[PDB]
Amino acid sequence: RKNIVWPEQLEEQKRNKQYEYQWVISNGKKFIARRESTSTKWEIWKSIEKVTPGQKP
Amino acid sequence: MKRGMTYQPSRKKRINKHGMEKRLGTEDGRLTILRRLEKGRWRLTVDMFR
Amino acid sequence: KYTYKFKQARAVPGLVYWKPRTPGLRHKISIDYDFLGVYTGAPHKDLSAAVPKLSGRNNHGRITARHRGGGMKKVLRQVDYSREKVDGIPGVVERVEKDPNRSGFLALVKYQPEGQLPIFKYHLAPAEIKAGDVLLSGDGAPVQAGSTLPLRSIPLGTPIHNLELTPGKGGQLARAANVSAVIQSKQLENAIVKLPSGEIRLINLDCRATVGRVSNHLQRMINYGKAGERRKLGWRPSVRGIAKNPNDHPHGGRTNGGRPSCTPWGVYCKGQRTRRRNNYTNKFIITRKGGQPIRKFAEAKKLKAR
RNA sequence: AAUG
RNA sequence: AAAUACAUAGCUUAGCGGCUAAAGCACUGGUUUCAUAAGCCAGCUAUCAACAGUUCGAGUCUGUUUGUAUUUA
RNA sequence: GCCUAAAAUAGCUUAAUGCGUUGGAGUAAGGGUUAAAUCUGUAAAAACCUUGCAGAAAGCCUUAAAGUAAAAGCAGCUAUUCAUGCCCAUAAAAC
RNA sequence: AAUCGUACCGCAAACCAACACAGGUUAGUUAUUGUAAAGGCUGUAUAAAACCAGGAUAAAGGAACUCGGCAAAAUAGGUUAUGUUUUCGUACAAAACCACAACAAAAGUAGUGACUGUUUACCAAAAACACAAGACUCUGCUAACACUUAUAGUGGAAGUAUAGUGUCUGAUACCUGCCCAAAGGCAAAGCAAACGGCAGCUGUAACUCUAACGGCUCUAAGGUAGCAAAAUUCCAUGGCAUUUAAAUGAUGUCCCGCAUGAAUGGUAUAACAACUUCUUAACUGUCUCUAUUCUGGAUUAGGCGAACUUUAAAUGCUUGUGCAGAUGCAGGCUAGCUAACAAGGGACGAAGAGACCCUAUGCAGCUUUAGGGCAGGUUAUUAUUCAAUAAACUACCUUUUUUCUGGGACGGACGCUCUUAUUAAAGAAACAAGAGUGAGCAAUG
RNA sequence: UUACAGGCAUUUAAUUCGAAGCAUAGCGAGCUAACGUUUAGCAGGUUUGCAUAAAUUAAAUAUAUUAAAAAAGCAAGACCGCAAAGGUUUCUGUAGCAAUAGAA
Ligand SMILES: [K+]
Ligand SMILES: [K+]
Ligand SMILES: [K+]
Ligand SMILES: [K+]
Ligand SMILES: [K+]
Ligand SMILES: [K+]
Ligand SMILES: [K+]
Ligand SMILES: [Mg+2]
Ligand SMILES: [Mg+2]
Ligand SMILES: [Mg+2]
Ligand SMILES: [Mg+2]
Ligand SMILES: [Mg+2]
Ligand SMILES: [Mg+2]
Ligand SMILES: [Mg+2]
Ligand SMILES: [Mg+2]
Ligand SMILES: [Mg+2]
Ligand SMILES: [Mg+2]
Ligand SMILES: [Mg+2]
Ligand SMILES: [Mg+2]
Ligand SMILES: [Mg+2]
Ligand SMILES: [Mg+2]
Ligand SMILES: [Mg+2]
Ligand SMILES: [Mg+2]
Ligand SMILES: [Mg+2]
Ligand SMILES: [Mg+2]
Ligand SMILES: [Mg+2]
Ligand SMILES: [Mg+2]
Repeated sequence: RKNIVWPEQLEEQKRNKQYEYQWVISNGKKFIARRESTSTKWEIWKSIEKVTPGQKP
Repeated sequence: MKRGMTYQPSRKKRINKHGMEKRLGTEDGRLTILRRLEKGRWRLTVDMFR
Repeated sequence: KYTYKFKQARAVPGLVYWKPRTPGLRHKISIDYDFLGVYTGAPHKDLSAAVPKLSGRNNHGRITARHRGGGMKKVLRQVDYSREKVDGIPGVVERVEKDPNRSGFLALVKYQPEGQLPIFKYHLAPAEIKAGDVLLSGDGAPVQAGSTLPLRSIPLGTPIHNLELTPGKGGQLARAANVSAVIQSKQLENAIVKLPSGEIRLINLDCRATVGRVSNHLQRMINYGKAGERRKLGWRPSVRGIAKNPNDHPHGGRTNGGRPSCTPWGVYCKGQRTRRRNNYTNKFIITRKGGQPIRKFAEAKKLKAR
């Protein structure tokens, strides 16, 4: 079997994942939306109450 | 055993096997579409609707 | 060779002799892992992966390896055959585990590098290693079972296993249950090594090996009592050639064995050689299995042509 | 150098 | 019933156109031995299924009448 | 304290022999019998000098066994475990 | 907080089967001691034929039925002292004893496979296949092998000779003999648990018989043990014993056995079997031999409304005749008319351009030491830093495999001369008959 | 000799209809065969080989121990059997309810 992905490889790929960030407003509450660089789908990740803008969480 | 029941309908199977997206994915399927345009059939694929 | 007297005696420790309560239990002999101290649970989460079964089908979707498929779920373990990463750091054995994909036993070892977190690895268990033992590798290690050293620091008569053909790729040669290899002599840059099959070969002195044998001495005493026992392992039944029709096999006809025994593709299978006469690796083989000199094999049809 |  | 082979001293076994004959056992006589066997020496069987042909000349080549196998119905 | 052809356990030594063994040199036989032949060789054997691999057995000491190991049995070297045997010095009021 | 589904059918007259088709169709829930809450559904008009189907009862006998206990019936269930066989786990026999209403169905003998399993959808479920297990051979890791145009890539396997590929035997117990000559294949000049083979004649022991024992020929070797009237035997229903009143049957035994035989395995074997064979107990409408009866159809009435088939018809018997078995032709006979209910002799009755056999400008699949080729792999030789050529082995491609004939096959025959019968001109056939020949001579011109 | 009408012949689908088949390219695994991933199902009973606990419960109470279904478990290609999956024998049916069904 020439193609196997071990847990160490899975974690390395997960840690090397890039995102595009966009701020949105919903019902007066600010949310952060992100899109994976290798996909075309956006999703709402978190709210500003749990995230600190300007850092790398 | 009783025969004659070779058709077991399935909507997902019908779209995946004979759909327009499938016919456009290969050169031979594209040629099939042209042949049906040349003959002038009103419905091109089982997947078509307005 | 299995005999019914062997099961009746019920002598060898470490085996489960199932009482003949049913037709499928009369000839069944298995291994008692609890009596041996071998762990038979789930593998380590960080050293294992769940994969689908292939059933002997390639990327073209056609069957290339016959009589496979239909068993239980498959899980693979990652084994470190080359211990070059942890050369200096000593390791402590935590458990000895059973793996249905191999015939030997695996050992779980924890390393504690200075200034870092503990590290876990799987190794092929040597013959006489139990939980709590200490394993060491690299220069400055004793010549004892479980130690990995280059061939330049191993005595001639010491049995070894898990030998590397290439300097750093990893051990490939001696892995099966209760097998070993020996060193006969050491030359300027090569050592003469006798392999488990009885072949004498040249191996570079910078390769590494593990002292001892493999850790399962009850492999040949097993007897599967049922057809379904091997079905659960992932093996399917096969049909004899003379039972088929002419369009399926060369033996297909009504008569049995009209022609000499051969493969389904017509190659004689009772002594015809399949190794290439001009194989590039002939420069490293001294004597083949059975005692045949390499030159006798390499130059056999050339003399007939002349 | 078997036999009586 | 057709088809392929074979009938050779007392018995196995050479021979298949120049004469109608080879070898081994058996049989007979002698020698050795207290005597019988083994061993040695010398002899003997007109030696060629039956009939009609071919040929200067046929056990030998061609047909028929008998006997024996082998295959087929 | 010493000894042991006693038992169990584990390491070590090689005279000779065998070969689908290495290199050198050399050319018709080698082997065997009452007498022969099968067999092995001349396509390079045996014999001679060297190389590699392997199993079994223990020359002189060595003699009974005189140890008697309970009988069956027991001697290549070294060590461990254990049981005897020798010297010297002790021991038991009831077994 | 947007977007899409929400009706109706869904064990069915609405989905899959051309149909309102006795067929097929997934999951989740509900009442009920001997019963059963909720909910759901509903059939033209009659009856005192034959006959057919599915049930019930039956005197006396109890397999006498039949290819065969087919079908039907049957105390069917539980606990046992004792005995037998075992692979020691099992399995079987058993006087007797114990049962509220429901549910109910044997043992032994032989043959073959160990066992549970699998198979020809639509005539074969088996002794066939698989199976755990035994053996042989190949493979040193970029393993052998398979897929592929392969220079890729992938399976083997992320496994490493206690492993993987191929082949034949087929649990287990006791066993498993000889041959590598010729023609091939493979290999290290050897290989049989690779493909295969494993004789004949003749003389001899008190009377007889037989041959313990001799002689000869030939071969690579000449079939050893075991078993044996077989799932194998032409004579054949072999001889003897048991079984029955009666035995082409079954079991036991005798045995060079047309043509048994040891891993294409030999001989046994507890358990197991909708497998084949024979027997015992019981039971019975299977039978002597049938009778009565219930339900549904047929049959009578109203309504609705098919199909096979049809050259034309006003369509008797009998013997003769004839393309050789006549409703229709010739002789001898036959005289109220049309249907209903019932039976099935004939109309060489209906359905499907006979499958058997032979004949083709035949077709197709399979096999091989029938002919030719090289276009994959292996192997051999040569050359450049994944190549070229091929009388080899494997795979693949393509082509050939007469006619005559008292049907075809088997056998025999096919050119050219002489002679016999079909009279005395010539000619004249049959797988009619009787004989020659495919040369010789330098002189035999 | 040239032209025209006719009969016959040669070549080209050449009097009409009819094979089993051969070659090239595409469409099919919603039936069926094997396999992959995910999911679900199998009443009620019977026989047998094993399994003991954060400290099982009592008595002995040291010593020596003893009794108890004191176990919310594993194993069987195990047995009688409702569903379910099959298709052993019989009868019915035979353009049939059905181009393979019904009852036992
Ligand atoms: K098989
Ligand atoms: K065959
Ligand atoms: K079963
Ligand atoms: K065979
Ligand atoms: K059966
Ligand atoms: K009629
Ligand atoms: K005739
Ligand atoms: Mg077959
Ligand atoms: Mg005498
Ligand atoms: Mg009665
Ligand atoms: Mg009768
Ligand atoms: Mg069976
Ligand atoms: Mg079965
Ligand atoms: Mg069938
Ligand atoms: Mg069956
Ligand atoms: Mg059937
Ligand atoms: Mg066996
Ligand atoms: Mg046979
Ligand atoms: Mg057999
Ligand atoms: Mg009626
Ligand atoms: Mg008439
Ligand atoms: Mg008339
Ligand atoms: Mg016809
Ligand atoms: Mg003909
Ligand atoms: Mg079961
Ligand atoms: Mg059952
Ligand atoms: Mg089936």
